[PDB]
Amino acid sequence: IPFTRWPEEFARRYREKGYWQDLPLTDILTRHAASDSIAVIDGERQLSYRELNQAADNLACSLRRQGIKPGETALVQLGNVAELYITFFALLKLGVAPVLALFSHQRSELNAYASQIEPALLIADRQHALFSGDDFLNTFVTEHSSIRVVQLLNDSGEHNLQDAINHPAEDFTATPSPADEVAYFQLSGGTTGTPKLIPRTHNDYYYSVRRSVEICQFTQQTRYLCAIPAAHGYAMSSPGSLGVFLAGGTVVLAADPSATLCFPLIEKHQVNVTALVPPAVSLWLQALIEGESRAQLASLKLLQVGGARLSATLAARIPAEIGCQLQQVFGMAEGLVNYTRLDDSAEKIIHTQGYPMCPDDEVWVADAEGNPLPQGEVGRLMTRGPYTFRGYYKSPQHNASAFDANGFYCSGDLISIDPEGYITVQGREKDQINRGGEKIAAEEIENLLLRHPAVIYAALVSMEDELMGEKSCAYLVVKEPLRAVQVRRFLREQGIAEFKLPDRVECVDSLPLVDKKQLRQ
Ligand SMILES: N#Cc1cccc(C(=O)NS(=O)(=O)OC[C@H]2O[C@@H](n3cnc4c(N)ncnc43)[C@H](O)[C@@H]2O)c1
Repeated sequence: IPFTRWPEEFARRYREKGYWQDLPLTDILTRHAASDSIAVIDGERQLSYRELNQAADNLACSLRRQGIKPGETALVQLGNVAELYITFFALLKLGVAPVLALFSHQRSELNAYASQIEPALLIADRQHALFSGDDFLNTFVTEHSSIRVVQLLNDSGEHNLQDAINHPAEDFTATPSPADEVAYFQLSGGTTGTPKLIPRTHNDYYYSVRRSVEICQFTQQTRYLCAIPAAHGYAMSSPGSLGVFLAGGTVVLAADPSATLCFPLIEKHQVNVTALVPPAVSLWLQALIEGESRAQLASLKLLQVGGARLSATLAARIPAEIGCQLQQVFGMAEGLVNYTRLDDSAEKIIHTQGYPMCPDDEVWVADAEGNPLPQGEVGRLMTRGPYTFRGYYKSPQHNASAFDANGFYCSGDLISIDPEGYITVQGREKDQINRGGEKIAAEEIENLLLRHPAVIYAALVSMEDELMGEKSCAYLVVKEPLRAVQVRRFLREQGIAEFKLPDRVECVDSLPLVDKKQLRQ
């Protein structure tokens, strides 16, 4: 599986400092293989570590019997269900590298992922609108003929994922890829018209999980609510569910971040940490204002907020109105995660996005032509380190743009750094809408819009929104009358996730040639 390696002097240093341990990610689970403490709670279901590891082995073995092999790829689409984790570990034990699509993703996104990775295996959920029947499956499996095996959650037919999980593995031995090779693919936010995949090696991903565990002080006492989409990296690894498993704690799954679902799960299971994006935080606080008892949240000790910038106003209200500590998390799937620390001053927790997890994360701020700027100045985030990738999968053209000559990645973010060394996020250069933490590549949607018979020119831009931070607005130059609902129905036909439909559509008599900077004025 081809990916961009670190230069040999970097690998060598990162091993010498102990960052790269050359253990597979399977070891996060197998170190607890003999434990009957609870690893996952999913509704009424409670899975121990012993059971979780046995389930992954059963699934792996079963897939192996069906002919799936090490070095192959898989496409997986599961939401906040225990079978996400079983599946992730089963594929790791086989040496098969998955993309974990979010439940919300639709035809265009799944098609794009499958086209790039040519998966031998598809795992999905009949609860998803695409997979309740067999029509789409038929089309999908025809247009991506690399697929040999299909397993489905909530199926009772011959493709029942549960039959595999429940089938005791006879004589199974795990064959994870080497630790310095690819374990799985993460998804980028998106800055371009086609999705970009981020190869993650065992060494590099395990380090980001293990170091996050130290910073967040997770142990067997950790009871972690995973309520945002579980397969996103913030939920998975910062420290996320994998950090919880590493530390032997418990992950409580919720279908979404609503107060209605989560206030009860927090009280019931005595959750002590969770992870939110800013709007979820406002909604929780407003739920408390509307009368939910604050006592349902007593057990909560740490709340992480990330994905988009938390305002200081909103941040301050957390210890006050909820009574736990805040941790700001400013991370990206490409690598680099900055944390405020548990012993930081209130000033740093409230006003900054923290600093890098690793002492050898190298972060500098560039001006427009690639030159360093002194501290305090606002500029482009440039970075490299032991868990930051060196290239998107099979994307030479785009890789040429995304990295400088020395291997620094440019995250498309504008930042400034404190005298004390802390990062504040000040704006953005990449052509991307951050809608309450979820990422929308404007060019992707603009390309889809131009496919409309009536649309001559298309621009997608973010607009301030109090709750969501940013909402999306499509500016169109049209041949003919065109209402928002027509655009939205059309896009939905193309098959994209709901969160990517424009919140707002305006037909305009003209647009500048599209010069978005000028449009903002
Ligand atoms: N592995 C991982 C991980 C951990 C926490 C958050 C994220 C994340 O949001 N990743 S992303 O791949 O969906 O996109 C990252 C982009 O989110 C933005 N971001 C993210 N956290 C902030 C922030 N705290 N303030 C302001 N902008 C932010 C920033 O633009 C960054 O480049 C990923």
